[PDB]
Amino acid sequence: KKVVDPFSKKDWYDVKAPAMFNIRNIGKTLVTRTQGTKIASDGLKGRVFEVSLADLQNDEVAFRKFKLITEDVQGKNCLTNFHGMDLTRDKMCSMVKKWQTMIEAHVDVKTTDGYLLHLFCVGFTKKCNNQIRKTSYAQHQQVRQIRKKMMEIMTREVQTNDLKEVVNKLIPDSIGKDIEKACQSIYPLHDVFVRKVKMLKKPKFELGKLMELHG
Amino acid sequence: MRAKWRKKRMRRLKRKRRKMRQRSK
Amino acid sequence: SLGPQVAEGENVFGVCHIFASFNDTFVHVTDLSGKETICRVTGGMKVKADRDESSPYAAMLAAQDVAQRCKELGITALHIKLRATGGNRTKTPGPGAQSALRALARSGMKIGRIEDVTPIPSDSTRRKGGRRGRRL
Amino acid sequence: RVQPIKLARVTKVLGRTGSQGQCTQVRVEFMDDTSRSIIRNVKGPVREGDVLTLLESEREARRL
Amino acid sequence: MGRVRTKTVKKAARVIIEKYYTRLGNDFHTNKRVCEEIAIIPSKKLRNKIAGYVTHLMKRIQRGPVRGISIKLQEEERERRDNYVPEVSALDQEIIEVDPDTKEMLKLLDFGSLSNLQVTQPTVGM
Amino acid sequence: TKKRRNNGRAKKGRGHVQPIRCTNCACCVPKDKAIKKFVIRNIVEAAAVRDISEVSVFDAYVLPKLYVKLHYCVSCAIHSKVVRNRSREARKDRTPPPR
Amino acid sequence: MPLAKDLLHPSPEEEKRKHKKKRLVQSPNSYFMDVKCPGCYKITTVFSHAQTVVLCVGCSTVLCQPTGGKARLTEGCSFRRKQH
RNA sequence: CGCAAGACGGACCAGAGCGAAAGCAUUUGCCAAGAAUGUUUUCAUUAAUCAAGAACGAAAGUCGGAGGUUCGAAGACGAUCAGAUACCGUCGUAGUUCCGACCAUAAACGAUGCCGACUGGCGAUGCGGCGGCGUUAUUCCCAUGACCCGCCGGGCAGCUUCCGGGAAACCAAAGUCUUUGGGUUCCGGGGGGAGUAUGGUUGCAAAGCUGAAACUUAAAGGAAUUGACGGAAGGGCACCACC
Repeated sequence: KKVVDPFSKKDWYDVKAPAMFNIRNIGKTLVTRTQGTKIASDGLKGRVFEVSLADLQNDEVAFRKFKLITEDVQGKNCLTNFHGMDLTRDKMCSMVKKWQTMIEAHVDVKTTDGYLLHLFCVGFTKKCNNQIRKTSYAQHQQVRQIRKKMMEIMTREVQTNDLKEVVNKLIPDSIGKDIEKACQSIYPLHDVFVRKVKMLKKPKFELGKLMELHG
Repeated sequence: MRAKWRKKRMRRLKRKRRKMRQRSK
Repeated sequence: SLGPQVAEGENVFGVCHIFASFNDTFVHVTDLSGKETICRVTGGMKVKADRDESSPYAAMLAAQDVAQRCKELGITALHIKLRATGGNRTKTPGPGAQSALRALARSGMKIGRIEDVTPIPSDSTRRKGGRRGRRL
Repeated sequence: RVQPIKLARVTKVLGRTGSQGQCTQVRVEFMDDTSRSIIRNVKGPVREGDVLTLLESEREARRL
Repeated sequence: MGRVRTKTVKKAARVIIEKYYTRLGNDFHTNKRVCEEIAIIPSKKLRNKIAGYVTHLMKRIQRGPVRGISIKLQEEERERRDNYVPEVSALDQEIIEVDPDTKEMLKLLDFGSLSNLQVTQPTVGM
Repeated sequence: TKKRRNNGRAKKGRGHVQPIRCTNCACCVPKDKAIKKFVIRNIVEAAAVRDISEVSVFDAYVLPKLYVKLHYCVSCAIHSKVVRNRSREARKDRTPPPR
Repeated sequence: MPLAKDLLHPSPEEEKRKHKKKRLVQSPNSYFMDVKCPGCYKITTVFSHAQTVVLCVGCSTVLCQPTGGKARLTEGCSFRRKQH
């Protein structure tokens, strides 16, 4: 392409979030307006947006990022749905430090809806307030007992819920707080998070369920 | 590395001497 | 030109990708999904000798050239993503990194959040240069 | 494209720089906004309270 | 430039002040006349340098001690911090508390009967 | 004659220890011979912070840190002045420099 | 140790501190005790470093559990040592 | 934005752990093995060190199958230079990965055989056991986990001292030696010629093991001291140095 001012041929569209988030407008995006065998909506669909939770929800922390996908276009609006979540680079780099044990786990699970998800969890040992020793290491069997409890709690919450109730748990991250309560009888833990979620497979398109998440 | 190279020089001379003598009879 | 038809009291955001290494620096601004390019300018477009392409000055001149084209197309604020080369290599940003960021601020763009984006392996293929390293 | 001339006042001298000690290193305060101060390198003899003429304000330099 | 004073100047000035403190003062032109009659100095230019450092030392001695110099006026008030102070008319009195393991140590030594008591913390402070 | 009691390495009670490749020259050396440096800095310099805080869209934001861990061989650590040579009795001091 | 401490008369606090094989004459740290439980009350004898899961004459499911050191009693009414 | 293939397990990671040594770091399961500790269990001298003989043994290399992402001997080119068959750059064969046979070497190092006894002090650290006032978690106590204060085995190490030793550097062993003897295996005899010639033996090959003499020579070597010197580092100086 060597077009004279191709920005003369572009239409701006709006981008709209799912109805859970307290702030529902994402921003604006470009596409080339329709021509023979190349429609505008086919260029707008399947695009990914990555947004800080503090721009979706009013009172929240900035260090969780959510991924959203476009599914259909209505008038000048692009309508979006959930695709995953992650932690910012500078958060994870600040937690990993010397003289501690780091514990990690992962699971594959389905909702009551047809979605197949994969989840990752992390936790770190706690220095006790009287401790005069320099290091806070767990023994190998204590680490194995904690990892089974991470997987046990993390599978329980997804199997009996839909994607609506799953995202409502991830916004405050009640999953990581329940693991942090349960493990204190084995070894005290000080940072605990569901640090990443990936989607592996999903059901048919279902316009009625899409609009139930938007009305 | 002069000693390692003097060792290599002797090995190639011995390989020549091997092939030269064992041809004779 | 044509940005969004709203033009008072609120911002229109883009994403700026800054890739700063030794040898060169890129300034590249995109749509909020990353799929459509708005403009791209580099250190080697501004200077006329290869030594200077990674310099603080060339990076300042590239950032001023990008910020004028943003306002001309109706964008008012930027999110920033910063890269060093990554992989097997050094993963510290090159010398032109600091100059591009202040130059798009001083030329009137509003600043959103900023992120480090360099690619890191959990473990990697064998690095170039042999067992004895590059020797000088 | 073009940018205007700026005038700035010397507030402190910091030391001498270059291969033969040729350039003084100095802190200057802009005369259109008393809050804005930067560091520069100067070729001649310099004294506290001198005024410099800057052909670009946006460039700043450390130890050459 | 360099205005540092050599040991010939600094030693002669100290020995003058040890012997003639009662003659000296802050006026350089009077010190310059005193130093000419209490000592034999070979040069006018050396006499001026000695009276100069003597004038500097008098202005220091008016504030506190100088470690290389001594005078009766400063020694007799040191001798008044020596001997006994005006601070108190009696000792700090022997009515002081005792810990349970010191009470037990005194019990085995056939003593006690004049001290109050209390216990420390439940576990060693961290 | 022997120069150091530890042979210039941390290895005691072990046979083999894995190598690493240096951040300057990609030479190959043991993980416990390599000289360590962990650097934590702001993304924005102490001169530039004021110019970037005033153009910010937010009423409150805190600029992020950059984290990098570096590894050197003896030749790079000496040439880049990370370490200096020391007096025969001063070589015994294991405490890091003052702040 | 000073230059002149006599070796024939260690105090009982010097002797109780050291290892069983390194005392002046050898002696074990283990002991025999008599043990009693609720529901059936026939008293029985146990060794403090037992390896067996002991069952009482009262036929209860466990009197004590074995362990890497001393065995642990199931909250029984006695841990009393026999004197000799 | 999405797909495919082969290699690798960062940060946490330490004078920390395990193994006869070579060596050993994503998750979960299965198979056989092991040190230390606890013990008022059992046999009752069954032990220590070893010609002959035997198992394991980094990387590179050889033979027969499969795979081939990254890196890269030989090789083709661009630079640098008096030349540059090199150091620096672009490309790339064998190899680098897996399976089945060979090979037996290394600064294979603590440059320091194994077993047993005795001779100073101090603070930490990993494992098992013993005792104790509090704080914290689960259920409401009890028991048990994370922390805190001591003691005992045996482990990788550290600091200190006129134990004592040594040519010294240094060493709690490299000590208990002319005041010379606890047991036992291998092995050195001034520097070169030389790990060479010749015979034997093992191997597909490369090569491994065993191994001389004629002749030649006044020193070769170890630890430490004072200078001089460095394309080593840190302070300071000079118009016979520079701006």
